[PDB]
Amino acid sequence: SMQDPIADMLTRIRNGQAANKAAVTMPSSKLKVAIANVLKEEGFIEDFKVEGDTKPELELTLKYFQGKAVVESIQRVSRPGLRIYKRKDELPKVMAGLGIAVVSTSKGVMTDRAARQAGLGGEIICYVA
Amino acid sequence: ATVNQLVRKPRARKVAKSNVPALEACPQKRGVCTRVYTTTPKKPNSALRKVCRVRLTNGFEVTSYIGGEGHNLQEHSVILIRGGRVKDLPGVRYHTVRGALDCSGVKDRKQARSKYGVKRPKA
Amino acid sequence: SLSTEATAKIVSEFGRDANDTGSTEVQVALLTAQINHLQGHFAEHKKDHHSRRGLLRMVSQRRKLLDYLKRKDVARYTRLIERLGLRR
Amino acid sequence: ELQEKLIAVNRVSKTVKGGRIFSFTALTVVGDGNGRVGFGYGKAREVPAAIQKAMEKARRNMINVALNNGTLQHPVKGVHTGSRVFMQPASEGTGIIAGGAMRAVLEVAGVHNVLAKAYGSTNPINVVRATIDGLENMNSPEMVAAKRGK
Amino acid sequence: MLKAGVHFGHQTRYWNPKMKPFIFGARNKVHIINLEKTVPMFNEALAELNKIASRKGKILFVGTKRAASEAVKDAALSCDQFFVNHRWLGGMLTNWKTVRQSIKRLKDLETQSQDGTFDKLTKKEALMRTRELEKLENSLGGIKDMGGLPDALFVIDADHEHIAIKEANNLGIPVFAIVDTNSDPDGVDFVIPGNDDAIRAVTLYLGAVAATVREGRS
RNA sequence: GUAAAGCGCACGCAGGCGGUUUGUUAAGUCAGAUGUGAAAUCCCCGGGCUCAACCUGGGAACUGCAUCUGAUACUGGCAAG
RNA sequence: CGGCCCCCUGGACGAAGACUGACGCUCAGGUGCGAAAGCGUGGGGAGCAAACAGGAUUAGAUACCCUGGUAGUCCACGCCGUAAACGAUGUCGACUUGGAGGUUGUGCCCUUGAGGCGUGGCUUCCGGAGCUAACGCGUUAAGUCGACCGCCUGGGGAGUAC
RNA sequence: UAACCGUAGGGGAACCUGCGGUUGGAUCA
Repeated sequence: SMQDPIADMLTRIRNGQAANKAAVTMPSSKLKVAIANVLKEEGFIEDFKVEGDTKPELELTLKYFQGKAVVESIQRVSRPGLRIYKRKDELPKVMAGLGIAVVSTSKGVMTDRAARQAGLGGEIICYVA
Repeated sequence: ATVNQLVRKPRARKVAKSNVPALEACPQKRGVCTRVYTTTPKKPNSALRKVCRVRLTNGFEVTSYIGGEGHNLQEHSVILIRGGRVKDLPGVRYHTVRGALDCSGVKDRKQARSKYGVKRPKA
Repeated sequence: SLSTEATAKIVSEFGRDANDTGSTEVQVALLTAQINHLQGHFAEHKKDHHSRRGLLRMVSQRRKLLDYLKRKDVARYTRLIERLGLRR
Repeated sequence: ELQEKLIAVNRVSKTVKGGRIFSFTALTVVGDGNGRVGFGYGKAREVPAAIQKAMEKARRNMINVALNNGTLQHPVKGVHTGSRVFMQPASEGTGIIAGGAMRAVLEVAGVHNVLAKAYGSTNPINVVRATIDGLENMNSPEMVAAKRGK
Repeated sequence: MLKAGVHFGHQTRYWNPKMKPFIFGARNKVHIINLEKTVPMFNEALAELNKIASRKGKILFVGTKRAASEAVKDAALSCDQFFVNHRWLGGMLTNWKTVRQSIKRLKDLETQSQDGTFDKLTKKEALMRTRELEKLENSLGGIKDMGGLPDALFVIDADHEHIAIKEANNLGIPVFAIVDTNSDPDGVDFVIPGNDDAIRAVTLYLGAVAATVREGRS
């Protein structure tokens, strides 16, 4: 959005899923693609690309196993006016461990397990189940 | 509300109103007994019950219920208020202790001796 | 609103170049005119409120621009407020 | 073996020309200590006749929960109508921690260790299903690897 | 540029605020159903049918509508499955218990003409009894082969076959319906935003359904 | 929305929030460490009164404040866009 | 906010474009605008009409009905700030099937036409997913989200007392 | 005498009447 560009990413992804869409598109961003990269390895998204050397536009591909979709849970937490910063011993564990939790570390964007395995903390980004 | 709207004017409490004039945070209070009434209950019930105005030690006057199947108080006898209001009797949110001070206590009662005025019957 | 022979006129007086109808120095100044000119209009009628709403708009809108200059080039601010006899 | 359980039964009425008639309802949950359940709800002019229907209707239209070691894989969360129910799995040792409906629906689904709570309306007719919908969503730790493995 | 060029749009401005993310864009009185939002639905649904068909399940095609009745069997009956091209009885999915009872007198009614057991009773009687077939063999004649609730229900228009879908979501029987602009897709777990009408739209997809189902079980 | 609850409507100061890129900073933040966080409570493991209550060793914790050395993804500051 | 005309003036929208370069969103307090009724001074006053007066109705009729009729309704200027001031739904932004229609701009099409195909603004009705306690809302959301603000915490007493 | 809100006046009392708004008005107005 014009105020919360990251929160929009999640919404556009979840809104697409519900509508059984194929691919979601929206303006890119260092953090955005960075986040989009994680869900990739996590198998939450098929692939992802962008267009524009001056006018970048993210391109994500939704995913679904059977009748229902894959990403059946995606919400934010560390939003503006109410940001969240956890330690290496406070990091959340989405769905008892199954779901992932994106968190920006001094090393870069990671997941609840990722950063933990490292032994460092960062500003939580969102919960993906 | 929102964090901002909370930081300003948070969540207010609620001064618990303890329905009891003879407060002073006490289990009971001593009285003097102004008189002995026999007022009638509300609309749902009938039969005249026994009550009595009490001049609590703290001045705070108030009518207390005189439960039990047998009254025996006087217009000067000293009783002890306890609590527990009564529906049928409005304004009467108290009861005179049975078997204490210058009062008496139920007679011939063999059940629920603790309550009322009775302590181990004729055996 | 404003006459072309005036709008397209002033633009060529504050623009740091040519046909820069965007430049704050320009737009901002362009606002003072339509404002000062209307003050003579509002002097009459008065009760005409729906027109003042727009008047106030361009006024605050003008200020929103002045604050910007101060937060982009201190000089340009004090360098323009004079040419327009602003601040009063 | 299927284990039925009578949640509760209300009377309910109906005013008409002549006067006013009544017809008890009753709700029943059935299942096995494996991972299958499904409540039932039937009416009747007789206390026993009612439960008879609900039971039949119960055995059918069941469900299959992704239970693990006598408990839930993770703290699921379901809601329905005005009933907000949140269930959470606990290690062996803790009995079934639930009020009414929930406590029952689980004592037949194969649940042994949990600790829920009814937030919204305590209506049995709903809290009973608000729970079933919870487990009905319970994502098992399996398949997830396939849901995004390839 | 493919066959999906026959159900472009339908149902004027009556629409339904819910059916929006599937609207190509209103134009010339009525709107259009974004086919690009239909392509995934075009198969996603069929995929499950193809998958379930392999499980040797059941499929009931509901299409009481005239322009779909006579032209629905060839996709269901011929393909040997289940369908109801008439007044969907009240309970043929929930109160099936008592409904099946009607099927019996229908079957045993059939056997009457089967053998010489038809030349029984006055010539008039046979007539009074034969009428039952007309109704029975019609309202159930295409469901008699269902010895138990199905496993998935594919209904044409989501509006007309309203009650049909209802009972379904009450028994746990998945529903694959080809809704429409004025349709209420909230009851369909597998929406197929297409022209609920159009003599061609119905046939193509309807027949296309049995296609995947046909070899669904390999 | 109809249950209690959108100010009759605007403009707007303070306040809260802030599109995209690169560099930079290292304040927030994260990591490590050093202080300090009284003892006793609480908790874990273990001791002694015949058991328990009780008494008791060591640890855990005291979620905090400060300082130092870093890390630079995100928020913030500065510069050019 | 409705006759026609002139003068002064605000906002909205489209299109080729050209320009500035985050200058933005919200906003307690603050300032301003506010139906009608009402108030002050001075005008005006056809119709209508609180008050008031007759006639009728009725058990009664301080009403409905009928015959009259003053303030008021109208103008100027100042005050009062309320309304079921209602979409009973705060402002701003991004997403999410469809159908029929209205109104206004623009591109295009043997522009040969009433016309046909798009592409923006505002707006009606139906309705899908979803949401909802239900009614119902449904791309102008009461759906999915984000930023800021106002507000609610049982009924009576009471929007009353001080 | 559709009701209610505002505002005004009047009357034993609910309430009546005027002006504006509302549908939280029945019947095809």
